[PDB]
Amino acid sequence: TSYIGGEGHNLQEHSVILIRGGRVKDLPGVRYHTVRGALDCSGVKDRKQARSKYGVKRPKA
Amino acid sequence: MVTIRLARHGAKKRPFYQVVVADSRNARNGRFIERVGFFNPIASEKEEGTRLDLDRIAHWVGQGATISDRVAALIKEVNKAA
Amino acid sequence: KIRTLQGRVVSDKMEKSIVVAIERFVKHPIYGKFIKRTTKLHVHDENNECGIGDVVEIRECRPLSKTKSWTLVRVVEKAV
Amino acid sequence: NIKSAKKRAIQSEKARKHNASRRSMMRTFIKKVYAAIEAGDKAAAQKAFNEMQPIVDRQAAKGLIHKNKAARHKANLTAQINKLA
Amino acid sequence: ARYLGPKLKLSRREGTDLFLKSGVRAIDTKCKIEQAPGQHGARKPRLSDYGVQLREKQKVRRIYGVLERQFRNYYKEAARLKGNTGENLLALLEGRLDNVVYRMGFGATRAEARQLVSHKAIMVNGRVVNIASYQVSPNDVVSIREKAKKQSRVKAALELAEQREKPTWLEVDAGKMEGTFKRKPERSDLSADINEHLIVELYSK
RNA sequence: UGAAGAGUUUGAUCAUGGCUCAGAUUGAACGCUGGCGGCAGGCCUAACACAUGCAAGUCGAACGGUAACAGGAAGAAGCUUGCUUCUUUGCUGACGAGUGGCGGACGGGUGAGUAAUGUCUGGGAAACUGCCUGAUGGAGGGGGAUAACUACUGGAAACGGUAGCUAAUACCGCAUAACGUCGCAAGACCAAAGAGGGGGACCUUCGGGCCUCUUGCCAUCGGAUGUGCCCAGAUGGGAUUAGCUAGUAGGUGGGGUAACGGCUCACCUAGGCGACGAUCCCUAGCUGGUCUGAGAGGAUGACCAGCCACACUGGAACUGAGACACGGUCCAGACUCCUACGGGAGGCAGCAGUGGGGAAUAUUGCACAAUGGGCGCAAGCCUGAUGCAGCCAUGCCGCGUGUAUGAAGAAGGCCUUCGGGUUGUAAAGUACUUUCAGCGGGGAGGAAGGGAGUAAAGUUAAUACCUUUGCUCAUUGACGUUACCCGCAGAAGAAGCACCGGCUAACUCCGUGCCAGCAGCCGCGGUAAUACGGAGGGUGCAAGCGUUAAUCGGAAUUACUGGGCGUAAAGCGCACGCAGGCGGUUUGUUAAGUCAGAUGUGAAAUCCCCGGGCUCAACCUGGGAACUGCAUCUGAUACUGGCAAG
Repeated sequence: TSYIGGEGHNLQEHSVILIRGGRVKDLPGVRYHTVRGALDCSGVKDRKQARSKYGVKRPKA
Repeated sequence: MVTIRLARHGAKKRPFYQVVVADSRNARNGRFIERVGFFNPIASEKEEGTRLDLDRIAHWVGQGATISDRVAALIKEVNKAA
Repeated sequence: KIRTLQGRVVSDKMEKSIVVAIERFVKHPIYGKFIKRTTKLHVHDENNECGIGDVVEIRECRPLSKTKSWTLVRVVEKAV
Repeated sequence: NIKSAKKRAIQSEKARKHNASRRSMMRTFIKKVYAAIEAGDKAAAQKAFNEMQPIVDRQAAKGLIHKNKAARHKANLTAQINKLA
Repeated sequence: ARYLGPKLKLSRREGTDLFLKSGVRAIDTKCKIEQAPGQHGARKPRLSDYGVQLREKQKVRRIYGVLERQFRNYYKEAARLKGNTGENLLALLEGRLDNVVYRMGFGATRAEARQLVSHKAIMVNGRVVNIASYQVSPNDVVSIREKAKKQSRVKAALELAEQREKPTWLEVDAGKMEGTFKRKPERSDLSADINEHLIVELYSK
């Protein structure tokens, strides 16, 4: 099991995702923490800060 | 076939050669027997380009060692100079 | 004559051959206690002329059989 | 592949056959000595050896054997003849 | 490399005048020394036993414009030498060409010295050097090449230097506009309020 | 020159004790971002399968030779008046295929196997060693061939068979004879090759002999170098592997190898190995070194170098100085493919690339100019070694993105007590500079050498020839429109990333309202929340910056340095006792431990030191130091051990 953290959700039931590590502290053993925005899982919506930890990239600014 | 060839050791675009005594069958940057002097092809009196230790070369040559091509010139360019 | 490894014969039964057990200190590399490490080593004795438990003076020779590369020069103690 | 190897191959087959003939010839002039050692005749073994001595030493000079196996076969047959009779 | 710098909100944080700007800027004259570096005004700074060596390490880095990679390299090659580690840091920071061209009196701030150096202007031992990190060995004779002898700057910035103190470990023949870093600077004559024995604990964790 | 701690069990604290964090490093990967350049790395996974190209040849001075090419020679002919269309000649340079010599055993790859006769250190004997080197001699004579080539000639092919052909430095006899081998000694026996260059001078059946030159040849003894063999010590985890072993341990003899040896055979002895860990199982190439650490230690072994092992899987051997042999042979098997199905062909753990697997790792480059290697008498050929280029922020280092001056603090935003402050001299404007990228021109060094002549007493022929020198002339750079320098522009093309509750440098406003979410830990979110999301502001690092993974540290948390066991985890229920571990006191002795000194050795590079050269640095490099070890020798004799006397 892998946690899908971010500011909103975008996956599906067969999309291939890139597992990362870095346990989550609440679920009884969700100790992998899916990467955002690397493989076929999109970034997050309208997210400006710590934008690298999520799959969104440089609104024009 | 003990040889007195040269091994290329300096960085890219700037070779530095040790005058090595090694047999032929080893890759030039493989094994060897004795390291008698070096050769730094760069010039314009940066430093001595060659120090060579002629007595061990003379010993090895008299012992059956084939003094190689470039180092043959290296020998007398020292003797001709001094 | 190399270092003539003194030892105490363990078993002179086997024909024209003996088993000499050398004993050695060595400081334990990691803890520092002088431990006693034995060095059992087959010796060719030509006449079965040494009995168990007498210090002999053995030497390196060419291999003489499979695992037998030492012969003794002279005996310096009687078994009993 | 290479043109070298497929000439060194046929060359080695030719040398195989020729070397083989030489060694299976010498392994007759040693067994003729043995068939007299076991026969227990001093004289017949003496001729067998004095005819062996060129053949085992001839190709040791220039081929298959070299001086040490020629020496071995000379020596450990002179020794066997001596203690025959 | 140099990163265009924090301007005077740089020197405002440390309090003392960190010379990015030099002229009549010593008095306020539009500097607003310690009114606020930003959002909050004179908020009391509750620096921890850590914060008061980060403050001084980045007083030193930000006097000269050195960076964390170069400043740690300077730290390590000051800590492998012999003697007082802190005075070794200040020695090998003072021998830097970017610095020396300033202490010579050439230019008006070490950003101007870093630009003159980078633009071939300063030429040491008769051969042009445009690396700002070039550790000036003692007895060198720094100069200015012919093309930049009268370029625009060193004619006036030098006149902005005589009222300034004369660093006693190097001599300045301003009339001919070539100098000589005569000997190794010491801690005493390098009259700064810099406490080395905060920096050295910062790095020696 | 060397050493830091913080949070977290409680109402609370003193201790225990784990857990988490702060540092450094990586063959890294991923996310956002990106201007240079230098130096260095770049399938860690499937030792999975490999398209396609290259990765190994060379010498016509070994010899038959001409398959071409050329120099031609001759000749028939076009006259094309002496020019060039043809036919033969290997007659010549030269050279395809063939025999021959040497090199394909190095160089290059990989780390599957190997837990140890493999590796490291240190000794040793029973050995060979192609090429190179010194000494000594020999270097006469003869034979039978067989590919090439010819002509038949099966087989779809792969690949062959018949008949002639033919030389050699191929092959084999003969005389050949120790400084050789066998043998106690006598005796016996054992090899070989010519090739060119010029012929002074001579002969010439004008072959050539013969003089000479050069080089090669056979034999023996040295040398060096390489390799084989041996012994000792040290080299992972598991005792929830405690017994293993019959050629197994030893001895006689044969036999076997370059060489000792159960290496193999017959026989006899009945041993050997094991708690100081044998056998079995799992994992693993080993080292110099790398990282980390105050250090002891820990973890590793990509790069670079030494050794090893493998070359589609499994057997074997040939040839040879050397192989049980990556681009060699026979055999099996799995495969991939051609197949006329009767039969054959192949092995990227070379380089570049392909498919696959993977989070992940590059070009189907240029040159052999340098260095090295192979063959060669040399010119030279060959070299996916090597040198360079390409891609990749993968690292490290250096630089740049402007510099000065500048307010009523320009607006505009943020907040705001609306006072203003802040963003902030920051902007704009003011004067100036051009380093990198751009354009243009200047522009090394890496090239020493080799070629052609020239003096030689050298060599003999005296110059001939050859040899080296000395001189003269011309000539060789992939990279590379090289570094570097100089002119022309204009600030002109060059800034992001994380973070801001504490641990930790750095807080304000708004929206959200246990929801969305965060999170390394403590812990946040239920009506302001400096902890989520957004803005302003700040902090840190900067062509980077974050996250994940991995190692050591912190962790004294396996504690040798350096911990504990009444109650925190932890004294066997209690004894006896083998092995083991320790041992009162005096003298003598030894000199094993120990200590001192010395001698070898501890590869080079790494690490450190004083330098030196790249405009600095990374980087390269000289010399030293260091390699804390091992072995040998000579002293001491206090302490420990032995032996003897008490």
